Amino acid sequence: LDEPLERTTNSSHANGAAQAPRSMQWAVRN
Amino acid sequence: LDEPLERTTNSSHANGAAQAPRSMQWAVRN
Amino acid sequence: NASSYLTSASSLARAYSIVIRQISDLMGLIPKYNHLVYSQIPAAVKLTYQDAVNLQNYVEEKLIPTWNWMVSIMDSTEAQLRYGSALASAGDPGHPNHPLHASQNSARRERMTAMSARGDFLNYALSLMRSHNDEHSDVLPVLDVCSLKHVAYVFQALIYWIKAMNQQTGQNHPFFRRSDSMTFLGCIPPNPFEVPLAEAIPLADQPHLLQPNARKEDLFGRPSQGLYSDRNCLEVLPTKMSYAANLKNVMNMQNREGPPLTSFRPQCSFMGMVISHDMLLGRWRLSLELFGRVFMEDVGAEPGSILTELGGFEVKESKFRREMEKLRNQQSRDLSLEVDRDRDLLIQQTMRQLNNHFGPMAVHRVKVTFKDEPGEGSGVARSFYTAIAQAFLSNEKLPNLNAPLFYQPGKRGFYTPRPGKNTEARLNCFRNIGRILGLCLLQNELCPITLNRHVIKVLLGRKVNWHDFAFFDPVMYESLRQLILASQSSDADAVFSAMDLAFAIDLCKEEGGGQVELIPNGVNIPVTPQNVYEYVRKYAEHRMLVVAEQPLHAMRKGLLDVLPKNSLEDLTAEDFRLLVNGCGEVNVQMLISFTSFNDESGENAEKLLQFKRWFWSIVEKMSMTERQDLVYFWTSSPSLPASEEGFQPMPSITIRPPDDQHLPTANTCISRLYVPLYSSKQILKQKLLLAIKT
Amino acid sequence: NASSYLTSASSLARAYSIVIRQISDLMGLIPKYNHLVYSQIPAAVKLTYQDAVNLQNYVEEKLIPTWNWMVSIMDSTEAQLRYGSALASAGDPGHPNHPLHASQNSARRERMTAMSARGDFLNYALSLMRSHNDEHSDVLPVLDVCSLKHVAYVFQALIYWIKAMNQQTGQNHPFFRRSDSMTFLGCIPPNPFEVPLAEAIPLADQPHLLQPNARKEDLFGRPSQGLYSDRNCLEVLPTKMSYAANLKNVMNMQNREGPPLTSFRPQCSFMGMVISHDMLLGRWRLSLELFGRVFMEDVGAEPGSILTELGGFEVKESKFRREMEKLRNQQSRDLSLEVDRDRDLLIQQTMRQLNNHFGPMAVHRVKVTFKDEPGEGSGVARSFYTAIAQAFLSNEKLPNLNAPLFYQPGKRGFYTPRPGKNTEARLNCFRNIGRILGLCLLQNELCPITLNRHVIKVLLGRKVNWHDFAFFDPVMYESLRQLILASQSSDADAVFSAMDLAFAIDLCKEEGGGQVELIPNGVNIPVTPQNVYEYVRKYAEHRMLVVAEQPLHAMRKGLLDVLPKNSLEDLTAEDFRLLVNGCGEVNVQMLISFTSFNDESGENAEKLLQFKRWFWSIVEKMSMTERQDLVYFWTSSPSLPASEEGFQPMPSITIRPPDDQHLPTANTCISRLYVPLYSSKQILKQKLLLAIKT
Amino acid sequence: LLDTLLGTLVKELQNKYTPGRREEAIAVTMRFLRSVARVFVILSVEMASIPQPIGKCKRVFQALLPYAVEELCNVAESLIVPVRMGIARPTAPFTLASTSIDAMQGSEEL
Amino acid sequence: LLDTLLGTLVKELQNKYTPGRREEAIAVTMRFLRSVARVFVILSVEMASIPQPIGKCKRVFQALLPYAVEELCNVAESLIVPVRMGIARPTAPFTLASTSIDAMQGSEELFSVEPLPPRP
Repeated sequence: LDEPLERTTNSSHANGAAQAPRSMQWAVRN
Repeated sequence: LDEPLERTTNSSHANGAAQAPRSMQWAVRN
Repeated sequence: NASSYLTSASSLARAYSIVIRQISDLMGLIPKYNHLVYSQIPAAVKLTYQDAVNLQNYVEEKLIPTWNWMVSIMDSTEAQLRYGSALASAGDPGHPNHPLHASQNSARRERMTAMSARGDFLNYALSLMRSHNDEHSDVLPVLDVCSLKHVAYVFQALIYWIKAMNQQTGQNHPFFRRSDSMTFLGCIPPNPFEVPLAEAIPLADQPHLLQPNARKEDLFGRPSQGLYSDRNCLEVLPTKMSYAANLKNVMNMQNREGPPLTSFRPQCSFMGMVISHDMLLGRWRLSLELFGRVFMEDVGAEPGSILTELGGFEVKESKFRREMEKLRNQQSRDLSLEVDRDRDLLIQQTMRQLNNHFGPMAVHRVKVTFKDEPGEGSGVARSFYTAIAQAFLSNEKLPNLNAPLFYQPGKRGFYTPRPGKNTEARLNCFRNIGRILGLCLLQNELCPITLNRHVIKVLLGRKVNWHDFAFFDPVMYESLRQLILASQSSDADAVFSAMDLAFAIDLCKEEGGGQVELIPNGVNIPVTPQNVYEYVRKYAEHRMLVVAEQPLHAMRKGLLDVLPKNSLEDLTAEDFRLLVNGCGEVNVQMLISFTSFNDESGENAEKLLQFKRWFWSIVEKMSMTERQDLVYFWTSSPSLPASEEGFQPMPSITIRPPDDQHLPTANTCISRLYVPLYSSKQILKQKLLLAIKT
Repeated sequence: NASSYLTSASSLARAYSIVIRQISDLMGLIPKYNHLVYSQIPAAVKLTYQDAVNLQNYVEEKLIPTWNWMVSIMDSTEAQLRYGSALASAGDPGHPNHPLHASQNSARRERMTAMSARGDFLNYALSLMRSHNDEHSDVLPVLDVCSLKHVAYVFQALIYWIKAMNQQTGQNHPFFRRSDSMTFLGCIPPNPFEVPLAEAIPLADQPHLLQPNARKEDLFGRPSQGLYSDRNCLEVLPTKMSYAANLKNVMNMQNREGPPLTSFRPQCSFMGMVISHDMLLGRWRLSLELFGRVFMEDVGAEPGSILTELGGFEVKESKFRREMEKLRNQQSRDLSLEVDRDRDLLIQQTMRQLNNHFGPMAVHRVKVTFKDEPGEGSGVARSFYTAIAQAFLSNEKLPNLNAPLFYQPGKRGFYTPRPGKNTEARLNCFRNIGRILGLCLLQNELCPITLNRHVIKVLLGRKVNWHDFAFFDPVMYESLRQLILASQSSDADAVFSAMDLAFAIDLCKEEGGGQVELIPNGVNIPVTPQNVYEYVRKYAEHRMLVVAEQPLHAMRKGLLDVLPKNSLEDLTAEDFRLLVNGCGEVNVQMLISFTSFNDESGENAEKLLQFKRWFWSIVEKMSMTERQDLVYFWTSSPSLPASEEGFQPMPSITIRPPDDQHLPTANTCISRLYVPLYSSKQILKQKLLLAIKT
Repeated sequence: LLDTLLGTLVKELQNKYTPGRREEAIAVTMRFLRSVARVFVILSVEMASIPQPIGKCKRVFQALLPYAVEELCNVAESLIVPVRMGIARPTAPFTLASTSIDAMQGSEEL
Repeated sequence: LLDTLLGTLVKELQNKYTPGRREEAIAVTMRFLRSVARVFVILSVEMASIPQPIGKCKRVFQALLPYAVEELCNVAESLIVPVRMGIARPTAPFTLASTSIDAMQGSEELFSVEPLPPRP
């Protein structure tokens, strides 16, 4: 589908937008 | 040295800083 | 590694925050100037009382426009976030324009490519023009909070300065008031009597809502703020999305020998009124929550950060885990244990060996050996932990040296101690249970024994209130809430002279006998028109604190025998539950994110991509008891840790060359599972269900 | 193809400029409302006189803070640029910290890698703190004007609105005033009498300064502005670099039936005074020059752009070249010519064939054929052009059908016509010269015949002034300037009664005879105390316009026989010189940037890299006569075009497999030179000097 | 239809007979001019450097000049706020429209 | 040497005997505090999340508090101007300093420079 099936080893290069909650996810990008 | 010895075919991807005059060249980047 | 505007803006804002912190530290030394500065340094100037007032007026004059800028931006951002939260609960979740849709995830949009650049700017401009005249109904606003990093530094600096200046019975009884673990700063808590349990404490009604990424708002109720109508800007709720309108309101509400140096006390006054940081924190709660979620790695690393002080689960669990690792590696004293796979001899050998070992502790490692069984890995300790947990939680009898130790007060899956005419054996058993939980917390493992919230709060040293009774027995909590609500009716004594309750209670079989009084003089004092709050609080503290005081004291002393009084500080019941018991139920998403999928078969059936999908569909289509038996086949534990740092070996599924002859094998000490590649999905499902039962 | 702050800022500023242009177009229709709107549309509202004043007050109220923002930013940028220009002329050019150093080039810093990121931000912050209290001496300021694109759109919109509102004798004689080709808008021109020629018109003293990238300031003198001391912000020269200080000055100087609709005339008033766009253009001249240099491709493409109206050489030459291409491809009538390599029969056949061909033109192509010589390429026309140029410029005699046509008035390399008792043959020769220049301009070629500035200004249709006499004869220009300066002395008649000059002049041999009077009644009127300006202007217009009126009229008519009166509009003498005669001298940098270096030998001596360096060192170490002979060996022309668009075939050097036996070969019609690879640098130099002489 | 709508708006704006009609028509005109200004801004940003819808918007602005000037001032003020305060949301660059059908295609989806 | 300089500055600041001494000492104190504030800002930006030079700067600020507060307000105001007006010059990201020797190495190249010499 779209969900990855294994760990990506976190890939570095993070901006913190993935740590946003599910309710406030439309207000962040990347 | 540092000056290229032939045409670079202009390479696209221009920001206009190369068109600045010699007197005002320290005030622009890229 | 390229030039950007936002990096320079964030760096300049960080420099500004550094200088503002230095200014605050300089202004904080004025009332103790002659003791700290004019007693040690050979060179200092003379400071008078009027010069401090002139300095305060100068600093309050020179921090006006950045304050207006920050307040306008934060007000517009909070208005946009609150309108998004309001539109989320009034729209159709199946529509793609809903905020709680799978299409709104930023990571899901990037993975779906494997819209146009003009359309994004056109939508941003159309949201900009509609927000000017309050014409933005049924449209989700367009904003990026992750590009607002330079605002957060200035906000943190100004909150630092405000906080530095600020710090330099019947119904109104402290039993019906929530503690700091259930309130919000600057917000009005909900009414404990006029609100039912389904929308006041939803964690008590649904215990499965506890997640490591779960918010505080959907676990303990919706807070409210009493700010409406008042001419100042800080007394009005921000409802307008426009930056220009909010800036207009901020400016319009803006321009609407003597005493000794010890008596100088500054007061915060920006806009003609006294300003406390609690109402500023409560005014922008959603923006502060999102700022703590996305800006902890750099903005939260500043000294005196308000994001670290308002941190959630991930801030505290990392500090606790690194302190546990440091205290574990500080000493080098090992502990050894020999047990056998049964109940009675297992618990007898456990009590004997745990009494013989320090009959604070400095245990470095714990080694467990099963009698007449091989194995010396780290998973043997986890198997011992789940074995002693299911042995203590089982209900058969007391294996010599008589009542069972634990019982359920009315909620499934949670336990409270049973006193049962406490002798020296039961107290030593509870001290051993507390020491077992202490070593489990020290060794970074999971002990599958679940206690109620008040039982955890006794161990941590927190005051038990009326809201903790909802985690003990919810139905009679609701019945007593309706009794309080009917006790203030207009008929008064008409409902009071109907049942004629007394101040004595009939206890259940597990709690003891029956017909036990609450107050002195016993049954001869009935319920008066005004005694009902006293009756409720005496009943609650009798059933939660009086009956099982000695087992709770024994477990507290057992927990304190291993752990000091410097790690349970600033801990809560919920992160104690998440650190010891894990997440509870087993989900698919975290188990997907924990696996590694080592490949060693060398077979190329469409570059795999179908066996893994069939495997995860088998896991997702599996009952929870079989899921717990599955996780017991991975790492010999029935529960998962809360985060990736609870796994000292990483989980690993490793494929094998195809051979339809044997069940998949388990290596517990390295958390590895070797599985042979199969052909049919039904064959894989049958083999998995046969392998997990063992 | 990535998200950036500056792209969104520029797009929002472009949208704002569009709306401001629409507002300006709506406000411009008020005095003619009842004729243009309330006579055609069936639905319109009624507009009164007071409503227009209320609208003007509303718009002037609602464009204050963006005006303050733009004016503060432009003032700080102009102050930084002017301090950089002041420090450039007072420091050592050999130091690496000098502005006119090779290390300050942005392209040279990137090529040198094949400083750190912390040091750049630290230097930017240190320049930021030093600029606050005017503590920035002997340090070049740190700024990037290329990141200020969103300011330029707002500036362009506000100048558009100001310009739309604004548009809706002795010493004070119009002969000593400069034209629009030598002045600056909003700036005071230099004094033509008290300033010597070395620092007033440096192009007249040094004619080699004319370059396609040369500025206007170092060709025609330094302008001055009379703005100092006056309480308004627009009457004070901007000298402070700080944005906060400039914003403070802007705000402090800020808050320091009736008539018919036809009589409504708006006036620009932002800051309590009338505002003209000329002084706003003169206030920020360096910033506008740099904005036109770096922001023409996107910001200059807007309708009604002030950067396109203030465009330099590259803006006008592109428009002229595309109009020439369109008018050339409009028609399909060809021209053929047969000539022979000599002087007398060449000029006779040229006159006969050019008279026979249209004895406006619609020439599509020009084909030239040499008698008893092969060749039909495009370089034959260039060889014919340089041959007819050197035939007309040579001084032997007049080849029948007697004086030579051109002569030098005192500056080497520039020519003016000689009348010489003009018959019908000389006038037809000058008409043919004008038609030859017209076809050379039409066919995108270079004719190496050089005229003086006033000769070009007669053809373009421009008024000749006193400053054009410095391009005619500089030494007696200086002598007459000292005569004007001594004519206003305190002794007055003491120096006047020393030589006793009259109103008659002795002409030279080329101009004619001698003893010719200027005014009526002849020699009997000597120099009075006050007649000297009249004597100077009559002498100047006699020697520049009276003697050679008929040849200039003949050349103007010859130029107008081919070219219409719609292409010489908005042309200047200098871009006419750059379009017809090229750059003049031959430089190495443009010749390096024009070459291609096709490789076909297949030999790998250190991946070449040494033969090319030796070749360019040979070219750089070569005398200019040999350079002109070299360029005559490339494309059969002694001069280079001003830009890359003047080459319809691109220049090409093509290497050959090594053979030390033959001279390099030339293909003129495709601008290619086939050179064999050699071993020694001295061998290459000797072969090149032997090949160029032919 | 555009002149019919404009004639109805002007006729109700020039109605000094019944009470409350003039301010009601003024507010209706403000809302309609806000919508027209938003459509005109989107179309003018999407085009490059006159088309028929821009001419229709210009005709609407010319027929209602003293209110369209104020509403365009408000629209520009709203567009220029996020640039001056330094809080603009980052976006990707895009190319302009040489023709008019692609601008209509892009404004259809908005 | 730091206490010697501070003692000289305080002694000349408390001199109500000769005319014109107090404002002259005030202006000298403003210029010295501006230089100290610039050095402190550069050192504090270069460090990560007390070192000896930052402690010396804090001692200088504490010995001259009512003027250092005003000059630090001016320094912060100058630092915060380009962020609020949206005209910040873009720069590349850089890593912070875990130790103190690398911060001294980076601040050596910024302050130990020479002015532009005049034209010969």
